[PDB]
Amino acid sequence: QISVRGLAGVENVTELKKNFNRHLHFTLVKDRNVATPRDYYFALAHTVRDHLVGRWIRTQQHYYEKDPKRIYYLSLEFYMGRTLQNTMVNLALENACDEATYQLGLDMEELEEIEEDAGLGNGGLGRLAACFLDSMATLGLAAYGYGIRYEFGIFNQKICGGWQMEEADDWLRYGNPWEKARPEFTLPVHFYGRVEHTQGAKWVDTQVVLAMPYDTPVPGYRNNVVNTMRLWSAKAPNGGYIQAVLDRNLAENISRVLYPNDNFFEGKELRLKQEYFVVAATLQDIIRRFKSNFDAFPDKVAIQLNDTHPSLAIPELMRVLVDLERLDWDKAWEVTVKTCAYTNHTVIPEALERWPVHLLETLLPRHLQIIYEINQRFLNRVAAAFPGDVDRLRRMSLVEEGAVKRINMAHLCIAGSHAVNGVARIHSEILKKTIFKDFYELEPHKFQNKTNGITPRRWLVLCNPGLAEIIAERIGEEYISDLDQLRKLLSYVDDEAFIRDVAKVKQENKLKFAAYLEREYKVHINPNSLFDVQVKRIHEYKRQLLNCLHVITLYNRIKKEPNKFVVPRTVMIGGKAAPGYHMAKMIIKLITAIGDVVNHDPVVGDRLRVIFLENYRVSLAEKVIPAADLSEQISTAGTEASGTGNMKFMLNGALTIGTMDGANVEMAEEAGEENFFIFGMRVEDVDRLDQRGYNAQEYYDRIPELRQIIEQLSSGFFSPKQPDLFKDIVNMLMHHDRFKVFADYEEYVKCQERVSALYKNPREWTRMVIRNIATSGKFSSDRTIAQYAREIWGVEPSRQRLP
Amino acid sequence: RKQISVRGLAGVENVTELKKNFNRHLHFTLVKDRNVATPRDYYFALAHTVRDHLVGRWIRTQQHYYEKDPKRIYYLSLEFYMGRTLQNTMVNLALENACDEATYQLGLDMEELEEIEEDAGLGNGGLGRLAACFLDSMATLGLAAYGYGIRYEFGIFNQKICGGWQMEEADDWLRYGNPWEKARPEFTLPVHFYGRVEHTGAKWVDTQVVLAMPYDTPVPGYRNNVVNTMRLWSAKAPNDGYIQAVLDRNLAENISRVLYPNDNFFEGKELRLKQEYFVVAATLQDIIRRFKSTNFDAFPDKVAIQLNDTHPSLAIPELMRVLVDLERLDWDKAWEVTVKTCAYTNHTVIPEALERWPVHLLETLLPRHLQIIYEINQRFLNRVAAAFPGDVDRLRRMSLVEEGAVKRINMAHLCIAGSHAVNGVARIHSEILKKTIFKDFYELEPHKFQNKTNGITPRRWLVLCNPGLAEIIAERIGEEYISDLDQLRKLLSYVDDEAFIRDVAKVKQENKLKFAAYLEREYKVHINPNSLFDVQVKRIHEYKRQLLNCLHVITLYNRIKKEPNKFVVPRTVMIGGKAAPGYHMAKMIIKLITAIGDVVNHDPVVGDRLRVIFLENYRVSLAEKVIPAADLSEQISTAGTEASGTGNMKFMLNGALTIGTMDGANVEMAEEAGEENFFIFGMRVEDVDRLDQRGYNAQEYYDRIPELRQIIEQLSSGFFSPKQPDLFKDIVNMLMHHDRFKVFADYEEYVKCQERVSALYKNPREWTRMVIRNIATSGKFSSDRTIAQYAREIWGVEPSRQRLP
Ligand SMILES: NC(=O)CN1C(=O)[C@@H](NC(=O)C2=CC3=C[C@H](Cl)SC3=N2)Cc2ccccc21
Ligand SMILES: NC(=O)CN1C(=O)[C@@H](NC(=O)C2=CC3=C[C@H](Cl)SC3=N2)Cc2ccccc21
Ligand SMILES: *Cc1c(COP(=O)(O)O)cnc(C)c1O
Ligand SMILES: *Cc1c(COP(=O)(O)O)cnc(C)c1O
Repeated sequence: QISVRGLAGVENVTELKKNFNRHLHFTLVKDRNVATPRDYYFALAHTVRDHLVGRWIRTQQHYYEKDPKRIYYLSLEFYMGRTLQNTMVNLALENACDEATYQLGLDMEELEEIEEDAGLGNGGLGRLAACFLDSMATLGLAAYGYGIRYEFGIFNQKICGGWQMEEADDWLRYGNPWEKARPEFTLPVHFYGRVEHTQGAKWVDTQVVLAMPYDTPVPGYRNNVVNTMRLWSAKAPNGGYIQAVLDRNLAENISRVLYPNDNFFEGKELRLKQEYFVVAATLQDIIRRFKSNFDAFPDKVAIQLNDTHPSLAIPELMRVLVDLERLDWDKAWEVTVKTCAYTNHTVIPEALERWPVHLLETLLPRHLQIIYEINQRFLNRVAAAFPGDVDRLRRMSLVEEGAVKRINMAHLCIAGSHAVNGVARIHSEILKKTIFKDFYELEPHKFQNKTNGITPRRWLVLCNPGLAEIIAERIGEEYISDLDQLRKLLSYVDDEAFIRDVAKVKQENKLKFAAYLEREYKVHINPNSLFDVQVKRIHEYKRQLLNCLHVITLYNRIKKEPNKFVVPRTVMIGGKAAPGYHMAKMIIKLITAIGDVVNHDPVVGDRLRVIFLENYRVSLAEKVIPAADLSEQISTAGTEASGTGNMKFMLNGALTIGTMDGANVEMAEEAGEENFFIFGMRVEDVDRLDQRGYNAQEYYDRIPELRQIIEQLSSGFFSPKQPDLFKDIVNMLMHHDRFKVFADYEEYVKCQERVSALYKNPREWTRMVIRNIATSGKFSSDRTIAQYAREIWGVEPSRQRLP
Repeated sequence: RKQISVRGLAGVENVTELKKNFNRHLHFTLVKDRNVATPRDYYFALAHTVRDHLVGRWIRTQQHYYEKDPKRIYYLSLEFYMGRTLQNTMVNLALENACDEATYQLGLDMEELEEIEEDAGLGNGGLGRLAACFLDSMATLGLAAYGYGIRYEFGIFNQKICGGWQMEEADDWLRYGNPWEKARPEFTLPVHFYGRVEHTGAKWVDTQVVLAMPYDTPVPGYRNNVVNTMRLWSAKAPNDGYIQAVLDRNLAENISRVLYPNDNFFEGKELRLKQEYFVVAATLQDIIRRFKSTNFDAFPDKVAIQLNDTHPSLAIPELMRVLVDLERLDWDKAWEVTVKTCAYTNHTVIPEALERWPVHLLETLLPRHLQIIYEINQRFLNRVAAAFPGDVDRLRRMSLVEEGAVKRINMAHLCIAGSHAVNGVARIHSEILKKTIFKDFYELEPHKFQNKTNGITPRRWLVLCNPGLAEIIAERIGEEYISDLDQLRKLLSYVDDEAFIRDVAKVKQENKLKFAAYLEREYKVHINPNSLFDVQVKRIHEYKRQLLNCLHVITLYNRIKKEPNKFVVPRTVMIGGKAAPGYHMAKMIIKLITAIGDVVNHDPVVGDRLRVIFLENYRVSLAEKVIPAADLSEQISTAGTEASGTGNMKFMLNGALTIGTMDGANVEMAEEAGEENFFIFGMRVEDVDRLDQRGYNAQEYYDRIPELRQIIEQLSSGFFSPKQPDLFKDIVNMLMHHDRFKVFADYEEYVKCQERVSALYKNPREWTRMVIRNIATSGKFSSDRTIAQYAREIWGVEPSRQRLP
């Protein structure tokens, strides 16, 4: 019962027990005779949830009266993970529930493993939305997350014979205690139809899909604040009879499943429908809440667009103000731009949403007309500021010409937003300098940086309570909602006990993850090895492939000199591949196949293990990240906007090996470059290399160890039953590699040698770790959010506790 | 008020605790307060408050069964027409007055709250309401009984009347979340479909799997502390491009999507067949699971499977399949267990009702079951052959296999062969089964054939829907009659009692004002409450003859027009019921009713003397409102078409006199009451099949009955559809030439009989005394008496109304 999980006071513990028993009986209709482990999880979940209620009501009532500006974070994704521990942490209930359950004869962490992940996003962008909700409640902001209640979230990944298999993430199977259906605020959303023009346009003859809101509570850190995440579910409105009833399914498919498209644009109509569906229901809801004139609307409303996915909020808001509220165009436009702000999360051109004009015409005719009008007026502005610059107009247009004419939704976002932010300092500079150069020159004021962050509740206190406690023993608990106070730990770098303690905590965390693997997959790793972890979505740009070349280097090095001591490593790679990304699925197969060889070679044994961590998701991040020694963050310079997994490893006691890319650059600046394992090409070096043309063959012909690996790849060493299985990886690396894996091979491998050298010295490893944890405070999402609040949304955060 | 004796004790301590928990639920369960709670939130808070009182009894009851290990009764039905649960739960736990006082003190009218609840309309009509009455009675009689069926997402369609026509809306009854169900996800089971048969014995492989997830609804008995279970299965795709595959989960899940609105009409849809196997497979796995908590010799001593019609007939081949292929019993042994476990209830004699699945469809969907059926059939027919040697035509007739262009399996024959007992649902029905419909089977196995006359629960169909009637009865004879309905016989000694006569007429009148306030409030339909309420509510079929009621209504109109100054007993004629969505004829009949109303209700000469009104969306909750308001119960099916009926019994119990034919359970109602107390007209069974032998000619009646000939000419000419004058050409043609149900044959006697109805209505003392003579003898038609018979005569269990601790 560590101090940071609070007090287990006698009375409180007794009332919790009574209440657990009450819910098990009345809510779950069980007694001890026939209660399932799931029943006990649900009994605890309800007990804890009861403690949210009064605060939820009191919070929402207090906003209605204080009438503060309201913040609407609009996102296609909210990667929330589990809720039970988080609620307990934020309500200071953890120790008192852990003791209630003990006394009832139960292991509460066993009960916590029963909870399904709320996996309603893909990775970085969606988890960022989740951390943001957390931080906004902690900083007392009148904030709402708005999104889709997908029936199926990010697919569960199963590894079968070394390959990714996808299964439906049926996360709602048993019922969700942490949502509250609000069918009373159900709203109609419109599709197809056509437009008539007269004292204005009227969108008629539409098909209707109902949007039914489900509310989830979002508790702040011990401040008695509970904000709301509102997620919309699709409902049909109210051959022959039977087929008609079954065809209700088609409309309800809109909220069925999360598109597992991570930083890649697919152009599916059903995707477009999802985007409009969230956008229309949400805006109606915002407008209903504002009327409780529209001059004051941007004074009472901020809409933040998480990437371009909710971009139709710009034309939807215009459509509502102009056709329904009957405002004049320019006043409606003025209101829209002051309301709306856009976050860009990637520079990768294949990520960019470019909707076919034909498709928008059919589904959202009135919106397509508004987009053209917006385009017309915006380009008139470009023409006036830069007269006769024809190619600029072409480049900046919301309309892209071609065989298939498209709308570029990023450009629409820029046009319709008073602020455009990137998500780390270098990424935001890249936008001004390159990607959005033209827009920046027209409207330099628009462009901002907001470096990403993570919540220190889920990402420290919850997942690594032991680290949290040894920090709190030295500096108290204030840091948990004011993470810059972590700097105080720098005064402890020569403290013998703190050094011992930091290493003991990592050891216990490593032991813990080892038992997890042993228990759930019958997979044993040795906890007396350096845990080398690369967890994140499988993409070429993230270069799991560069990591693979490293592992094979380590293996071939052992085979060359088998009697030479090497620092034993357990190299763990984890993450999901998009179901239509051939090359990414081939990378998963490669990792397991190296695994198949390295793990069964008797000359290696325990000196090196290579394991693919199945089903990487938020709850698994919570387990592996506190156990990591080395955080792999090796994207090609310029390709990773920010990254947030990087911040998580820093906060939790791993040292980072990485490029100067995304937020890695800021992490290294906070900790000191001396305390970081920076390697490889900078953005300038990649550009110089693109100016001369990248020739992977040059690296192959002069780097002996790289040539050996590639010939093992092509020849069948890592696939003896199917010797040509990796011909596509080899061909891509040698002739079509957008991300220049070979260009960073040498420096990466050398820098890995330094990591190992440092690990042979446990005291200096630990001191360096302390210098990293100590400087991670900047990567709190409370800092990120305060910045958004003060520089974009025009509100002031407060951590002041509610009555 | 209101707070009457039969509704129990509103105790101070109980009322204060109920109000506390209501407010707790409003806050913690519903996340509301008084400022913003909706009238629906208030329904939900009450529903949770009441539901809580079921839990101790439910856990205790099911634990009692596990310890005592009684024979378990599994009532298998594709339908359970349960209606609403909140009032029935309160009635059965003696909580109504306490909750009405609690909600009263909270500033809430409890009746207004009840009216928020959706019907659970998981049935069509008689068959499905019968299953619901039976679950009620089985819990009141302390049987260890489970009803097993499908949780359809969409029950029986909600009917809207638009332009005088039926329109069908999805019955999205789970919209706001169902508090009277408990998901039982640990008991999820896999059901297999398609695949093929392999041989090592036999083995069914390469199947597509659909998960069956159980939802349990509590079934409280009448003040005995017993709470039984209705377990309903929901379809769930298993968890093994990508986007289309996730969406294609919809296909499997469609199995539990929607109740087939076919009322006595076999349509032969593969989707229907999947529903039938879905329930059967999950249920049977569950039964076997619970039994093993393996010697199957005792299996029939611990399990009864009652088949509500043939819809769950696959229960026979499935039990064989599990016992032979999975449990490796030998075939003869498995058969003896099956037969001894199963019993079959037939609900109608109409040939189009009958399920005959094509062999091609069973082959593909259920290949092992078709083999097991052909093997079942072979040994049945070897027995038939050994009993009646040389009778080749009798082999053809009794075969499970029907020959033809399209080869089919007769599921009724399957049911007879595989059941130790086969029953009809009213005396005259069970005899028509032995003497004709299943004549050959009755000759082979006379021991098998029984009667079980239908019943209705007097909880929902008296105490719930007509508390005033239950109260004036209780004042005279006490409250024991609620679960021992034959005690209503004591009221016969009150047929001359002036205060009882007065009281019965007072309750009827009060129920009439009530129902007229309902039409005024919910629609804007005006009806005169000092008119005779003439009510025909039931599913719309040619065989019920809403059309013969129609000819009578027009006769009355035309009688008034001929003699406008002649007094006539004022009437509000009400017809209600749903048409099957592709039955063109039943839809046309609904339209004709509204059109007759459009003329009659608008003719200034008529006004309040005769109104013709179509009751929209007839369903269990409407029946509870209108049946207590009825003065005359129309039960006019053609002789030998209506197996039993149960609405008939409802009207009898609630104080309506009955005009009907000597068909189904009408025969027994007139015999319990005395036929002098019963408005009987028309052809008997003899007279129908007598008339089928000589050939029925409807033109012969028309040529001789001038008032009938004026009606038909109003129809054809367009008097009742001046805008579309030939709108009703189809109905005239059918009546003139293609009437299977002999509408003109009974018209003369029906109209005459109706004159006796009116003549008696003009004598309210004697109207009322006849009513008393009817309520007093309604006892036989309690489903308590029905279930007692099923238990002793079929299941081998003794019922008990002893109270559980
Ligand atoms: N919301 C509805 O419209 C009505 N309703 C419920 O609210 C449902 N309560 C919840 O879901 C629920 C209460 C909560 C407190 C939280 Cl802090 S989170 C959360 N969720 C119970 C229920 C049971 C059966 C039918 C309906 C309902
Ligand atoms: N479905 C489960 O296994 C767990 N679970 C529930 O069963 C749900 N209680 C009921 O449905 C429920 C309790 C009842 C008493 C009755 Cl007498 S009837 C009835 N029904 C509360 C809940 C809330 C949120 C998530 C899950 C759940
Ligand atoms: C934080 C996180 C991410 C993002 O990690 P990156 O390394 O920045 O790509 C993706 N998935 C999960 C489950 C995470 O927790
Ligand atoms: C009782 C009942 C029936 C059966 O009525 P019959 O007249 O016997 O066909 C049909 N529907 C409902 C709603 C009923 O309650």
